[PDB]
Amino acid sequence: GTVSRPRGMRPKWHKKRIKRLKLRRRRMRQRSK
Amino acid sequence: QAQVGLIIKVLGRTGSRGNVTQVRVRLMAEAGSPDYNRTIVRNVKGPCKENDMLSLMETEREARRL
Amino acid sequence: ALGKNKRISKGGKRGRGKAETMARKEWYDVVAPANFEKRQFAKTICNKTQGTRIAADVLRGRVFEANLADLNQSAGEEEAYRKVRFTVQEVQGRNLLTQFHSMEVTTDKMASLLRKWCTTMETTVEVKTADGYTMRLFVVAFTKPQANQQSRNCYAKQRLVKWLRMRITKMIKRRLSKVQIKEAVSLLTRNVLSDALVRRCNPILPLRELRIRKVRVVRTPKFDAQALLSAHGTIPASVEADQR
Amino acid sequence: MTTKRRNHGRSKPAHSRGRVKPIHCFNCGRLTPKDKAVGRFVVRRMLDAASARDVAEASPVYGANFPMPRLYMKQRFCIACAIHSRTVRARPVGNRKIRYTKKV
Amino acid sequence: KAYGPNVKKGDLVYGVVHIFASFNDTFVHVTDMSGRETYVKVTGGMKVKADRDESSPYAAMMAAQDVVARCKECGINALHVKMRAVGGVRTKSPGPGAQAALRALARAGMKIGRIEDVTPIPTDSTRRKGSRRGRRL
Amino acid sequence: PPKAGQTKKAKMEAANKGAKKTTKKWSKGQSREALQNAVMFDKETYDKLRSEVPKYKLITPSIISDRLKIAVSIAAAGLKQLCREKLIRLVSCSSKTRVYTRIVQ
RNA sequence: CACCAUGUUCAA
RNA sequence: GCGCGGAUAGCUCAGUCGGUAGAGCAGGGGAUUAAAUCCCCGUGUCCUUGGUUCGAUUCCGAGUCCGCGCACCA
RNA sequence: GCGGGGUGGAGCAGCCUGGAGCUCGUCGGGCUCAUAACCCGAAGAUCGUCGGUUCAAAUCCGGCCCCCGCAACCA
RNA sequence: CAGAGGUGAAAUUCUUAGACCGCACCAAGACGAACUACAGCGAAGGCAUUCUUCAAGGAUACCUUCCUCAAUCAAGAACCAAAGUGUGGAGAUCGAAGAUGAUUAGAAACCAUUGUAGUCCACACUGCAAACGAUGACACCCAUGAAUUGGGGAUACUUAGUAUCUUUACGGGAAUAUCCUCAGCACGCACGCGAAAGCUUUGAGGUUACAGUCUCAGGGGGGAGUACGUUCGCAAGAGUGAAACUUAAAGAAAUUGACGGAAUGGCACCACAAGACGUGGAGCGUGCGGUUUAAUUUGACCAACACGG
Ligand SMILES: [K+]
Ligand SMILES: [K+]
Ligand SMILES: [K+]
Ligand SMILES: [K+]
Ligand SMILES: [K+]
Ligand SMILES: [K+]
Ligand SMILES: [K+]
Ligand SMILES: [K+]
Ligand SMILES: [K+]
Ligand SMILES: [K+]
Ligand SMILES: [K+]
Ligand SMILES: [Mg+2]
Ligand SMILES: [Mg+2]
Ligand SMILES: [Mg+2]
Ligand SMILES: [Mg+2]
Ligand SMILES: [Mg+2]
Ligand SMILES: [Mg+2]
Ligand SMILES: [Mg+2]
Ligand SMILES: [Mg+2]
Ligand SMILES: [Mg+2]
Ligand SMILES: [Mg+2]
Ligand SMILES: [Mg+2]
Ligand SMILES: [Mg+2]
Ligand SMILES: [Mg+2]
Ligand SMILES: [Mg+2]
Ligand SMILES: [Mg+2]
Ligand SMILES: [Mg+2]
Ligand SMILES: [Mg+2]
Ligand SMILES: [Mg+2]
Ligand SMILES: [Mg+2]
Ligand SMILES: [Mg+2]
Ligand SMILES: [Mg+2]
Ligand code: NA
Ligand code: NA
Ligand code: NA
Ligand code: NA
Ligand code: NA
Ligand code: NA
Ligand code: NA
Ligand code: NA
Ligand code: NA
Repeated sequence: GTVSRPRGMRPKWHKKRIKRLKLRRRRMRQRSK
Repeated sequence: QAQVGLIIKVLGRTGSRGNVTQVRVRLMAEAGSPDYNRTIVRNVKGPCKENDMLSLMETEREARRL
Repeated sequence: ALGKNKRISKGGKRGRGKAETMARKEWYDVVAPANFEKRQFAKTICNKTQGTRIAADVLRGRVFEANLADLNQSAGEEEAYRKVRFTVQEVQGRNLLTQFHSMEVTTDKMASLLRKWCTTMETTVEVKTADGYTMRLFVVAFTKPQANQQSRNCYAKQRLVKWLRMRITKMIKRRLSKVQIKEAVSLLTRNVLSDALVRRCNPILPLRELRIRKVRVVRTPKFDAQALLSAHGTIPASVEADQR
Repeated sequence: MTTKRRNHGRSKPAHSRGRVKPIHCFNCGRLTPKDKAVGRFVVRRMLDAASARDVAEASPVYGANFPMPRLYMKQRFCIACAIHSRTVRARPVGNRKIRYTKKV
Repeated sequence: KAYGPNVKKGDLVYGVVHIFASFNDTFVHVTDMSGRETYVKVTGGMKVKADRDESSPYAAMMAAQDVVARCKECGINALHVKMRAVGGVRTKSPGPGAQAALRALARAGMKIGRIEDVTPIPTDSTRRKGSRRGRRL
Repeated sequence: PPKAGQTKKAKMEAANKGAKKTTKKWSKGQSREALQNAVMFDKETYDKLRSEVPKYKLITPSIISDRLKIAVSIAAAGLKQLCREKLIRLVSCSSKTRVYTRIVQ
């Protein structure tokens, strides 16, 4: 334990989850374009 | 088959539960023998005191200090 | 562990007469060059000449390792910390005539020479002797504090370390190039070349100790039987083949 | 949270250098910086007192005049590996600042 | 069983014993002074039916006693010692059976010639097994 | 009270109805063979007692029963008779235990 | 250095 | 059809060759503090027969079954 | 038209006459503050159904009722 | 010559077709141990064998030259760890993905044996770090003691010493000792500051007694560094960057408890160890729960259950 309370999942894994969400959103717009 | 050893001094109760005692013993052999006046450290099960005798039946091993 | 082998042979089943291994062995003597007083150090075994496998072809080229204190059988403890290797060049009956291979300081001695707050300086010198032997010298030196010194370290300036290296390289190349292999080995096992280095390199930098930590022969001339006989002088007789 | 050590646990001031190459821990192989690792140079006897006596009794070369060889290792530990092996322990806040410059 | 050199009775005939003591097994390996010809090699796993006891000091002592028995038949009555640990990129700490093997050689009756530690030391190594977080036990 | 969760009255009733008999026999037992010991003397058995039972170094009612395959009650009765005729001698005696031995010469 | 998960809602 | 192998405890096997049936796992018990580890009992008419080396799991001749590789004119 | 399968509450062996097995589940008692995991025990079978053979049928021979496959081509 | 390896124990794995081990070698690719430090160099990222080479860089020394040429900076430019991308090599070790064996209630997790991309090199991209001193740059003042690295100098008072070791050629030498000095990384620290922890000529000081200069960022917690647009990128992504809606706290540092499969020192058979005698299995007495009943009165669930005498 080096950090304080995250009030959520690990920020690195939330950032990765957001990272994959942006990938799938730009693939859904590509197929409509 | 067995060699008698005389407990020279008690080195303290060994391990958890304190049922094993670390002792220093002197091998009781005739004068001029290879085992004469030689000393080893041994683990003893049971109540032991100074000037107590044990039949070691194997004098090559030495107990790890503790 | 005992009784844990699942696949003994990779082919199956068990194929011997319980032949004894040492019944086929023959005992030999390893003879050092004439600059060591204990000439017949070490004993070895080898198979008898059976068929076309001549025992002298497998004995040649073997490298035998011995302590310098045991070979020179005298002098102080400074040579109890050095080990010398000899390569077998010829088989004279039951004698193994050898030639100098390498010398090295034992691992305990070298590891104990290291102190923290000084500088450790290493020099590798490659020279060729008069008879065509190429050697690598591997000198090591350490700085020391002066008696007056109150400082917390005795590190050296890098230009004094480079000066120490170039002087050591000059003296070693100047000396060992003119001499033959037998004289070169005498200079190394008798510490005469070592003391010349410390005497001339201490004016450059205060040195706790300067020693040659490993000599190895890296290139050898073509075999000369007369040169091997000259290097061994009077070869002591071997009683290994004699009847008992 | 709060800064535990002005050292930050390593022997690297702010403007001394940027990067110190890591070493493999002696025990588990964890890559830790060379100035941060807990380094101990040990000199160990190859045999204990009783075992040395038996071997030196059978040795023509070893005895009172000639000592037996020792083992010289520079051991560098990860912080987790040094605390678990008890070569180093947690200290009171006041006692944390005291340093030893020589082996005691 | 004879099989010795042509030396007088009581003469010292020297071998080299290579004691490789790791934390999983111990080797007691007797060769000549060139290391090329081996007389006997007994390991601690050749004495114990269990696998967790191959590094035990008792197994090393038992292996060192079989070494002396065979070395007496080969004419070897003295030994130079070369102890080593795993070395290389792995641990330099000697295994549990190193001292037990050496002491058993002297006690069983053997002249101990010279002792040297020959564990492989790298002047610079390759990457050690495990990650940069090491073994996470 | 530890009222079990989700335990029914039908669950209760089915539990007691199946709780009769079944689980038992926590010991191995290791039964033995019966001892067929005669309660009265036969002609050949009584002949053995008068001849074979003497010159036994140790004589005890339980020993004689183990030899002649008879009860200890009549084994002790015969031993008391052999003492009345001085064929065996009594070394240790109490209410519960008697020890006999052969006479010298 | 075998394995050792969890604890319904408010309020003392 | 021809040359080889294997048939042995409840399962997987080594036999000594030609005077004497055993190991690991399984089952039961004891040392054990959870396995695991150690100690003891486990328990097989040695594929079916004949020739029986003093006596045959062993040596040999015939049959049965199974794995190999090879031969095929009613 | 051809071939295979219904077995304790679930899934699946045995289907090589004389018998039902394995894992999970259920129940009882332990451990725990308590539940789970873990330990010690127990109970639970029309072997789909209707007949036939046999001294004897999950097991063999037919009918039926379901379930799943493969075929359904050249016009 | 019979195992080796590996582990908490094992197994996957290698092995009489000779593994492991031993000696001297050969090949290739990484890396440069000990020395290695609250040490040095660099704008940062970073940078440890030797020798030979190229251009540099700071500090020091100077009675050299010049004469405001400077500080900080939107825009713009160059560099930037690791991972990642492209094309050629290389491929020893280690090793994302994957495979196998364990552990487990589960455990393509930690552990074990392997193993692809990677890891290494050249050229070209990328520009996302706890890229940290979580501390912008320049300038001034600022108390103390012991040190350390590089270059020099000496041996309200009119002036205040001192040695040691080596010494035939990178040598009119090298290192030491004492004193001073400029520059650098710092340690234990008098004001002062600060919510505190702590900082302190190395400020987080000289600030309600608020003004040396320039620049970047922030405005309760989320939504969210998300959406849209746009620029750049081979891609991965990078830069810029909201709103609707939601919420009473989210945070910071210290204090006292409590807890820890964190450490230390003690203690207790309501703990264990060495044991004894039992209880758990049987019958029965009794209490408790359930079932039953018109009612089977009720409390209590280690510290309830021969307890409420
Ligand atoms: K602090
Ligand atoms: K710097
Ligand atoms: K960094
Ligand atoms: K790994
Ligand atoms: K849950
Ligand atoms: K080989
Ligand atoms: K690997
Ligand atoms: K973006
Ligand atoms: K806090
Ligand atoms: K109490
Ligand atoms: K009641
Ligand atoms: Mg913490
Ligand atoms: Mg913290
Ligand atoms: Mg924060
Ligand atoms: Mg210095
Ligand atoms: Mg841990
Ligand atoms: Mg764990
Ligand atoms: Mg092993
Ligand atoms: Mg180096
Ligand atoms: Mg800009
Ligand atoms: Mg890279
Ligand atoms: Mg690439
Ligand atoms: Mg792995
Ligand atoms: Mg950033
Ligand atoms: Mg910041
Ligand atoms: Mg202001
Ligand atoms: Mg805001
Ligand atoms: Mg109790
Ligand atoms: Mg009872
Ligand atoms: Mg009961
Ligand atoms: Mg209490
Ligand atoms: Mg009561
Ligand atoms: Na540290
Ligand atoms: Na409420
Ligand atoms: Na679990
Ligand atoms: Na930092
Ligand atoms: Na410097
Ligand atoms: Na965008
Ligand atoms: Na607290
Ligand atoms: Na007890
Ligand atoms: Na009882």
